[PDB]
Amino acid sequence: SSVDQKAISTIRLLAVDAVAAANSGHPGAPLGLAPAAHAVFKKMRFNPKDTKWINRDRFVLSNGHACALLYSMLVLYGYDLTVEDLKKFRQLGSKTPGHPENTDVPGAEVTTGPLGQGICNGVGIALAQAQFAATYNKPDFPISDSYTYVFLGDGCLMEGVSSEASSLAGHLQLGNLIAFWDDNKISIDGSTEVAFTEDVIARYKSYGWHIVEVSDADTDITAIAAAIDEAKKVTNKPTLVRLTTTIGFGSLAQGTHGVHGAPLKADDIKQLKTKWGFNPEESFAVPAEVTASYNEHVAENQKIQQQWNELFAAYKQKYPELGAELQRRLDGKLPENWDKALPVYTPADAAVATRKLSEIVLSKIIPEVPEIIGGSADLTPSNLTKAKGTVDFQPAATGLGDYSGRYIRYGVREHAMGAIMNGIAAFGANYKNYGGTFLNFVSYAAGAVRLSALSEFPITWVATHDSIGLGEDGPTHQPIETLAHFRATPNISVWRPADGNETSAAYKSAIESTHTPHILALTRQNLPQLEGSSIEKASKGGYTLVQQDKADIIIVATGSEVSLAVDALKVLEGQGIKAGVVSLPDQLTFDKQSEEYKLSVLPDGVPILSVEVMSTFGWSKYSHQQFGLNRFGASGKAPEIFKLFEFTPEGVAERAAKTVAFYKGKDVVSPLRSAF
Amino acid sequence: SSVDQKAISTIRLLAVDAVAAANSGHPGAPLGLAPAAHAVFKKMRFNPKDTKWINRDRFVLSNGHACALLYSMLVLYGYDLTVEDLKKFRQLGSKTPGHPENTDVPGAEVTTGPLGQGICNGVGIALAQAQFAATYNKPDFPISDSYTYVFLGDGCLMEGVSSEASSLAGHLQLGNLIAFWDDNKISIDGSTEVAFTEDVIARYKSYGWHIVEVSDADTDITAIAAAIDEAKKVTNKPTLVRLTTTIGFGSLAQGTHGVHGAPLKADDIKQLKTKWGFNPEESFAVPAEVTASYNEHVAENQKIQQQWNELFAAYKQKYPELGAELQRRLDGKLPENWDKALPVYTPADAAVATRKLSEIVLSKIIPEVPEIIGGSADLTPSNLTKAKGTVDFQPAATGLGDYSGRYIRYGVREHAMGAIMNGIAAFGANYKNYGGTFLNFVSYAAGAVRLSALSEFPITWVATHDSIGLGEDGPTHQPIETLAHFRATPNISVWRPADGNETSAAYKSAIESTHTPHILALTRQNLPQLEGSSIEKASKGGYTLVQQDKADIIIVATGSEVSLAVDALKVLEGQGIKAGVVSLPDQLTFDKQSEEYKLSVLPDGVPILSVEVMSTFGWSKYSHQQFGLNRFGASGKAPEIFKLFEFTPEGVAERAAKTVAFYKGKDVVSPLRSAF
Ligand SMILES: Cc1ncc(C[n+]2csc(CCOP(=O)(O)OP(=O)(O)O)c2C)c(N)n1
Ligand SMILES: Cc1ncc(C[n+]2csc(CCOP(=O)(O)OP(=O)(O)O)c2C)c(N)n1
Ligand SMILES: [Ca+2]
Ligand SMILES: [Ca+2]
Repeated sequence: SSVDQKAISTIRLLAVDAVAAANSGHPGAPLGLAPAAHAVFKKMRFNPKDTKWINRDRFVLSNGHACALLYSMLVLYGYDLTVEDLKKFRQLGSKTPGHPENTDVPGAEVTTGPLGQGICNGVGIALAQAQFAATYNKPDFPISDSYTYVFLGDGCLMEGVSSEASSLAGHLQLGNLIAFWDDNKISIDGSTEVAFTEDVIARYKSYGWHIVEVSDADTDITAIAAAIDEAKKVTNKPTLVRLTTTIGFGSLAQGTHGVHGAPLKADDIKQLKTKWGFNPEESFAVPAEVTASYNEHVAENQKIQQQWNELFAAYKQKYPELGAELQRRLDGKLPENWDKALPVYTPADAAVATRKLSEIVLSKIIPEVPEIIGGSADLTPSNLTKAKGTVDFQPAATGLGDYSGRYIRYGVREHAMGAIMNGIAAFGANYKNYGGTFLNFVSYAAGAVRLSALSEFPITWVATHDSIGLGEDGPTHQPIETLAHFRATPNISVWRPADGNETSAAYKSAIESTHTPHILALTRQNLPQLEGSSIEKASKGGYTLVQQDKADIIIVATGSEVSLAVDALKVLEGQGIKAGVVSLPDQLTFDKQSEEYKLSVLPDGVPILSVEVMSTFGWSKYSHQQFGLNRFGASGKAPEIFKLFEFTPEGVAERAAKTVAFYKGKDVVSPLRSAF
Repeated sequence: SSVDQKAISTIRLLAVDAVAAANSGHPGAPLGLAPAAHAVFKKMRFNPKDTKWINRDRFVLSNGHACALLYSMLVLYGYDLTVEDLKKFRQLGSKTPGHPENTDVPGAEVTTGPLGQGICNGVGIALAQAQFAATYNKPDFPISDSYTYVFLGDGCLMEGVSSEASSLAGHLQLGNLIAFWDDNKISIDGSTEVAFTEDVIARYKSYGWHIVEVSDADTDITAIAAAIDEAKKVTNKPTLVRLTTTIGFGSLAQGTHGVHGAPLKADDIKQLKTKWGFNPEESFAVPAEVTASYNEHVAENQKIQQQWNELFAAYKQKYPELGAELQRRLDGKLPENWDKALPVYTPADAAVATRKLSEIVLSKIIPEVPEIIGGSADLTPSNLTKAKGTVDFQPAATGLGDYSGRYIRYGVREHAMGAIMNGIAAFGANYKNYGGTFLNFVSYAAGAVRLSALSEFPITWVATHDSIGLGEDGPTHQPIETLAHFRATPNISVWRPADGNETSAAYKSAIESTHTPHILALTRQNLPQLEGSSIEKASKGGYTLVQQDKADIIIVATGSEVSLAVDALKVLEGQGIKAGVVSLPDQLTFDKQSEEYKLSVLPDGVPILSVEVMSTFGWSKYSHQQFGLNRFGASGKAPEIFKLFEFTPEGVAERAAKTVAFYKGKDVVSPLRSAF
């Protein structure tokens, strides 16, 4: 019956009432975690009226099904979310969707719900904060000193992605990361004894985390606050706080799987209210004393931000160049004319693999754009992702790098790399971050990649060894389905550049992006510089490489197959067939061009054949016939594999000639046309 | 200079010479692991002339890049792989591909190369062995008593999938699993100090594994053998053997990342040979004393198998029913007329969600087909994957199940579930095993799913909550790209049944499969029983549901959209448009039908519109126009989401009418036609 106790009851009952109104959602974890949420938010620095303050503490709800809890906190603190929004929990079009979405929910830093992601996002927010602080802080100028608080449950701890990120976070000594495990011994299938009997705490010690255990987290907010204070004293380890809770605390059904994921019974809600001093006839109650208490904390936080703004002004006076850089980044702007650093090629230049062209781009743009950081999942000398002369992001205590470093050694951890990249993007400050692996193993990170798209984060995958062109490693390494998968996902730019100019256009798009993740599919093998390519034309996503006003056929291709199409054009000329060539380095960018531009590239009245050594899925958007690879690859020298599958100038020409013959006497309209 | 030492040198030099001949591949781990490989194979029971002996010990090379080591062992032991095959390492069409493939390589139990998979496959082989032994062994009849030996490296230990499987294997007390960590402190990016500093051994203890450490695994084969003996005494824990090795042992470049993944220099190979007593001018040497020693072990193993065959004959006399069941399973045959247990429905029956129809199928077929086992990734009460009256697969010591159980509690571990299923299939004995999750989270397991397809394993995903039809959980849970991804992968049957009869056909296909993995996309929401459906017709993958000889349009649909198409047909009739309906429950099965059958379903001369509330990718194989969902979903009541996106009878009818109008005056041929 203190104000703190009343606040905790208010949180619990708002969450339960939201689930009740929707007749859908998850009351168990909100009931169990309300004390911890109250305690953590009271320690956090944040401004509900400025969700982007760069020195705010960040909170991540990794157990995203518990979002009625998050929404209740945001409402109580006066974010741009109200009780009326809570009444619309899980209703079409509301600001309170069934799992939190950063695009829709003020105060949701990331999109969670798919288990394991949020803790990894928290690792990335903390990684970014450490890099940012190392870049900008000066004596008497703690520009960045914020913490990252993460709630997670048993499901997050079972998902392998969280193990990857936790191993890495311990290695990186990320002392401003404080995670809280909802140790409630229940998941959907019942007791954790049925599937999850590991010693979690011993595992986290093995990663180099600090541990604090709170044995009565249903009530002991003093101990939760003390655990935070303890964690802040351990500056060289991330901390895991074990919150031993009862799922559904207070419910008649507390401590059971039934309270995880379905609305409580009406009589249960009544007894909750009466036990805690609330009116069982009232829903969505917000006692004004709770509002007052929370408003006091907001007002204090706003005074902290006000002082930070003055610190920043003084920083700009003392450190004019760093201050201007920081201001530009907080405004969301890249350096003026940064793109003049992009390499440009001519057809007289030598053939180069697009992985090597990518290395060259990075080596030119990293010195010009400080907000670029990135790494590789143990493939640095293969993906070619590190610029010479940069230092790795490591704790200085290791001697292996510094937090001011710009290159991240992710280890063999693609999925966590993907989710950490999302967290780096979520930090803000214009970070443009990237992660390298082989294209076929981007698939290990599909859970996170999809969330990059849904969350609208401008992350970049440097995805080398894109096809059978990699050769001898064979079919376990050779993508077939991978581009189709990601192209079929909304809001993913999938660049497959053919040459030096196209590779620079791909990076221009990836770095300028503010709302769209990028995958750059890059070759092991050398490709020629194309006659007709440029950054300008490739920036349109698709363009006419070879214009033929009397074309019998247009060949549309990507990447390594554009040069193949150009060679096929010459074979076809000897057969009396005139071809044009279209290069389609990014289907999403192309799709976003005007209808008239797109029709200038893929006109009516001419058959169009696509060529790409991967799945034919998607290609009918742009072509009448498709020459692709819809079977697994082979282990051998790459030129021999191309010959086996007839991806040769003669093989393409044969299929082009068959396409011309198939449409003889038919009326052909652009693949871009549709009935609706 | 003992025969054992000569054998180890022979293995090392065969592997190095294979890499040298290919001028491609990985010599480092083979050099470091040859002592351990020698020691392990000397302890293993196997018949090179009968790779399918059901009581063999299994070996898995999880660090599949080290396959020159595996191939050398198989050659030396007289599997159907020769020195001439080793000379063709990594060459197109050879039996020695750059990573091991179970379909191509005699003695390769699984396909490895993508890191982390093999250890999880080993967990599944061991899980299957325990279940099999619990089912069949009797006093004096140890029908199954075999071990599972796995080699893995640092990369496997960094991949989250291995953490998932190792947590689960420890929980399951899988004492016949013995894994060996190649602790060589090197990965591609250099020292493990840069990214992988966790206390691996402490982590494995936290999972409940037993540990043996071999501090000089470059030479101490006595200690490696003793570690195996020790592991066999610990019957209630899987064991991790830490093999401290030097990568590239013996090379001038030993202990460096450069020896991981590129051929050795010719002068290095010369000094290796002279140091070990071999002729530096000779490649692919096989000393006859090594062959003799290995042949002695093979002969002993063959006598063990001979005795096992007599044990099996005596078992059939004493336990005639179990013996006949075991024989049938070893012959690869399902029970005669098992499919008479499949439920059959009529259009007079009530509407049912396909997840519930799936539960009903499983409840009928599990009692009839003992080789069906399966589980869920913490979604048992949502996926509806457990048959009432079955017991969980657990060690009896827990009180929670028994190894004779048939239902696996995977926990929140989709990726490991996928790779464990591959291992269960790889065990053999006709296991037909399944794993449940929400369709959108099958994507977490993409690495393993792709390997199910490449490995030709008949595993089944019970993938419920397939679309926006799930409603309130919202876009983080609602598949868009997922079916396109898996349909674009070679050799995946992706069933999306519309009703009770189609769900039974999907299971008939999944259980009869011997070479093709299945994904069953199942609904949360109720669907009507269709007029015109049957197991017989749905077994063709695609069929004419509503035949209209004067059709103006055919609507092709799957799953929940078939009923929508039927309702749209009625709207269209009021607009003067006659439609037919095709149901396409599995595109792969359909594609495999005769050309004439397929054309009877998708004829020339009529526009075809597809309807499926997911990506339109792939659908142009079967339709002229596509009505799909190419954006993320929404959080709300499912009927309201369908209305928002116009997946209504009127919305489908409008697009069908526009399709008819678009093709007025045009000649239309089947989407099945192509130019080549
Ligand atoms: C990757 C992924 N797999 C499966 C699910 C389905 N799901 C949601 S919550 C949940 C389990 C909840 O377990 P826990 O994290 O312990 O939550 P608590 O029940 O204690 O609230 C599951 C399996 C999911 N959301 N994400
Ligand atoms: C999922 C996946 N990601 C990345 C790779 C690329 N790759 C192959 S071997 C290897 C690293 C080798 O490290 P380790 O397992 O320690 O092998 P060792 O160098 O000691 O032989 C990597 C990253 C892969 N094969 N699979
Ligand atoms: Ca829990
Ligand atoms: Ca290693």
